[PDB]
Amino acid sequence: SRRRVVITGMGMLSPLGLDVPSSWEGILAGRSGIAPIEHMDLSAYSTRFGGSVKGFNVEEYLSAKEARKLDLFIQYGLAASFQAVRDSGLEVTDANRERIGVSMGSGIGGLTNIENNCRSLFEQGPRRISPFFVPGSIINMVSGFLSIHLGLQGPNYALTTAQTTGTHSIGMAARNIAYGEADVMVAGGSEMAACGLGLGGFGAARALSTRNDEPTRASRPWDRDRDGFVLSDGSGALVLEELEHARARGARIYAELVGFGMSGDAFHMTAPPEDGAGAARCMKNALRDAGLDPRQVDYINAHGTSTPAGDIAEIAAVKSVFGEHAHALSMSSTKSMTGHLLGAAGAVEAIFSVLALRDQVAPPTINLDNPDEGCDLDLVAHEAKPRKIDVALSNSFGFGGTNGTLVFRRFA
Amino acid sequence: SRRRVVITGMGMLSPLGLDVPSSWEGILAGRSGIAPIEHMDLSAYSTRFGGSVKGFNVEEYLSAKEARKLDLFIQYGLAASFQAVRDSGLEVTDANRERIGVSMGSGIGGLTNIENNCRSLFEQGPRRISPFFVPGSIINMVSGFLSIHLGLQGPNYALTTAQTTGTHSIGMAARNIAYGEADVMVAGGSEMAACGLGLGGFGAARALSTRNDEPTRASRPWDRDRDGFVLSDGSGALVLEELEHARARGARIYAELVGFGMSGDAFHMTAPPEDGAGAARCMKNALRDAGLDPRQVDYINAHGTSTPAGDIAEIAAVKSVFGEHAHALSMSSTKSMTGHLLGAAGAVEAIFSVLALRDQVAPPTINLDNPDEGCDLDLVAHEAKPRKIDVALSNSFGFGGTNGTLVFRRFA
Ligand SMILES: CN(C)c1ccc(CNn2cnnc2)cc1
Repeated sequence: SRRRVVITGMGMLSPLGLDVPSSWEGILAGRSGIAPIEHMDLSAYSTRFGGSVKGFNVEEYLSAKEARKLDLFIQYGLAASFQAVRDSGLEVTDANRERIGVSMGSGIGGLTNIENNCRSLFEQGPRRISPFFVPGSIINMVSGFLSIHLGLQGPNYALTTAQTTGTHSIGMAARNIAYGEADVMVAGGSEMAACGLGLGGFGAARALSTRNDEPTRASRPWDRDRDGFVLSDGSGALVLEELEHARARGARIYAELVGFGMSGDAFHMTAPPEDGAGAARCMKNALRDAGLDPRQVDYINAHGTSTPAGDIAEIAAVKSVFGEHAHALSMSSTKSMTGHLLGAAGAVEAIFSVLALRDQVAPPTINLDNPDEGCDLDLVAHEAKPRKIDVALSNSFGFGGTNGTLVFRRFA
Repeated sequence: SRRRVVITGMGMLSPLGLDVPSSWEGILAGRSGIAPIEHMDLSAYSTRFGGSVKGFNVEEYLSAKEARKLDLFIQYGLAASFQAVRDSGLEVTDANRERIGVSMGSGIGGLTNIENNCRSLFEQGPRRISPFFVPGSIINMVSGFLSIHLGLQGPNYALTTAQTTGTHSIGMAARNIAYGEADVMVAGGSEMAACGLGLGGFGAARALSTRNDEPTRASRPWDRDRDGFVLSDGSGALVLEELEHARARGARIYAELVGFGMSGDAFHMTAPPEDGAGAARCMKNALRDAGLDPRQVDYINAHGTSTPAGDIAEIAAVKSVFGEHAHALSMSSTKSMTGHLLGAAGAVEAIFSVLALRDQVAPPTINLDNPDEGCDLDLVAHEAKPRKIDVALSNSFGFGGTNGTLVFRRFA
């Protein structure tokens, strides 16, 4: 019968910092991690800025010899995973290694590496493709390499659900534990899609903000002057652990994961429906899964991408799910500061939701100068709002109409 | 407790045929789908052959215009899925669409699209990248496009566990139904990595057979003269259904899915351990999940890739798990005929395991001319073997040390 799941460790790389506390400091201070991209020449691109990880040192975690073989999305996923495991205080032993697994996902995976090897193939032939092209680029290799380095022999897999990946990865990992398939899971996601094909491909869809001359103001969820999402890189990992297993080893418990919802819109390849019907179905699934009255919800970490249709669909969904209580909860988009980490978005935003519970503060939606028509909820405009938070919800919505909702609450 | 899950619909594209019955007819006749790859300059490559899908007509499924937006791996996944749903006879309605979901995965995803868009980018800059590059290349778009086309509102996701994808996709979809999150799931995988990058990438790791003079003899699992796997394309999809749901509408039930195991080797990025310890834990997990004794297993669809180390690890794992019953069961690699469909391997092999149960016959391992040292099990060399099969296992062991096992049982 279904066991309870708590969060005992967290790890992160974001545009705001090389760990959780540094990133959260930036979140509570309203700081933007968005800047013109320095790592390649984007003068021919319509978008030339994004949320880069600044000053990442892979040699805090791995040999440079092993790092050279791995796409940045794998290096980022391993860094966040290592941080989460260390933060948990868990010791991997012969007695528990079969009960500890990993589900770290990505939306796009090793596009930089695949692009670079495509370059080698086209210009020089197949004999110049890296021997490590496959294991250094495919999405399941965060889970694979983490298992090899720490000796995790539990369920080992990866999700890829576009911008929903980090949320689904955490929810499904919690089900593994809830249903007895594992006692511990390291779960989350990682992304580094800031290569020619990434920026070019989202550019070709006219999905990205083109505010090149004021990049810190580009990400403006629910603002009337928003013009698309900001592309961002990084990773989030959580250690999920069965409650009695956590109690039995004296673990520090940050919060309890009480609810997980999924739904499909079945509407459009890329566009969300204006009424947010699939997001509403997903949130209602999560709240019923958590055994909650919707009025218990205090804080929502929105998907809040800064797209015209996505932002307004989320307002419509929250009003539909929460009715008059929609005016009492606080909802913010931390993508206003971090930009959109795609497959890692749900992983870092799950961490932000847990820290909202720990610190009793709703992070701001920065850049919300002029809320759009019908965007009249408490969206925590400009500045962090200290408040009572017993229940926090984190939403993600992605291409294919794929929705995820996580429900966290304080643990006593 | 837990609901029972049965298979009510199957769909496939393989190197043996454009549907299940054509493919299965090839399998039972010991036919090879392996041939030199056409309409592709493989001059500079060490491997020039594989398992292609022959004569696929996407306009049976999609308009030309909608097909132009999608990588071949997505087309293949959608074709298998549509076939599976048609085969099931299921009627999607407003009363049941929230209970029907999708989990179709891929190991490598849209290499062909990435290749062609790299060519645009490198030759003409980013403004010539297709607007549909991202949604037409990402792995979750088989689930996405299927959910949109058929109006499926249930759990919508995609696994990516390299060569284990199809097995994990089916197993996790079965968990959704068993634990009441859905009544129907479409599950499986698809792959089209026969581009320069796939043949080049695996070739750079010298993972592929280089038997260019005799492509149909290349895939020879457990044969002393094997020299690595054969790269193959296609897709498998199953309709998984809660038993009472299937009986209420008078569905034809092929077989019951009674067990699912997962494990991690935590050993090496690409090679399994010599003793197959992780594959043994995974099979034991799957049998425990099914409440079955190893002695009850009749037929194993091996991973059987024709790699020196992988083939021998599976022999060791089966001797360890099955002890005095290890010789009584039959174990065969259908990869001897199909080649290795990577993320779709476990999907087509689950279908072959179900058909082994329907027709009471172990498919052959062709090309098994000289068993290697210690390969003395009943490997069904050369020709199909009619026999009693109540319980059939299907195993997948992929990069990252990720393992999956499915347990199917005859249904009456
Ligand atoms: C591998 N080949 C030969 C290749 C690589 C990059 C470029 C374009 N960017 N570049 C970098 N260094 N010079 C130009 C052109 C050809």
